[PDB]
Amino acid sequence: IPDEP
Amino acid sequence: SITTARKYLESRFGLGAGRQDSVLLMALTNEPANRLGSEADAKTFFDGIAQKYASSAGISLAALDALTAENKKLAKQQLEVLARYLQVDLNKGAKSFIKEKEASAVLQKELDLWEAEHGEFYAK
Amino acid sequence: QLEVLARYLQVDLNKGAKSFIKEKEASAVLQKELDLWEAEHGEFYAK
Amino acid sequence: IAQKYASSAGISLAALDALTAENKKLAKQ
Repeated sequence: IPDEP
Repeated sequence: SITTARKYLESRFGLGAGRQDSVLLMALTNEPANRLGSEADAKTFFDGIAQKYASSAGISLAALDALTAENKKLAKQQLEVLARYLQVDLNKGAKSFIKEKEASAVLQKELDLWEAEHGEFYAK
Repeated sequence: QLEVLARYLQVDLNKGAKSFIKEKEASAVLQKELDLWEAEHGEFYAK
Repeated sequence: IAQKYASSAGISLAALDALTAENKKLAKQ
C-alpha cells in the first residue's frame, strides 16, 4: 500500500 | 495510544507512515463524541475512518474453433494442389533461407577465428 | 486462386523469400568484414 | 450408522451447426 505523506 | 494505531492501520489494514498520516486526520472530523469503550471499537473507528480516507483519496482496500480449423484445413489442402498445378514451390524461399543461414554461419565461424586469435583492439 | 487462399489462411507466400534476401545481405556484411582481414594480413598468415 | 457403513464400504445412497451445414452445402455443390 502506497505510503502517502 | 498512537503506537497501537500504526499497527492497526498501517499494519492491520496495511497503512504505513504516509498512509496513517492522513488516516489519523480523518478521525478528527469524526472523532468519537465520548470515551470509547471497546478496544475493537477504536480499531473499527479507525477502519471506518480509513474507508472514508480511502474513498476521499479514491484508493480503497468451444467448437467454434474446431469448425474454424477444419475450414483452414480445406484451404490449406487447396493451396497445395494449386501450387502443385502451377509448379510453384511453396518453400523455395524457405529452403534457400536455411541454406544461406548455414552459409553465413560458416563465414562467422571463420570471422571469429580472426578475433579470437588477434583480439578486439587489433581488429578494430 | 493461390493468392486468395493464402490471404484466407494468413499464409505469407514470401516470408521465406524475404528472410532469404535479408540474411543474404547479412552474410554479405560479414563477408565484407572477413575480407578486410585477408586484404590486411594475407593468405599465408590467415591460413 | 448406515452412512458410515456406506462410507466405510464406499457405496453410498446452437447455430454453429447451422453454419457448419452450409459449409458442407458449398462443398457438396
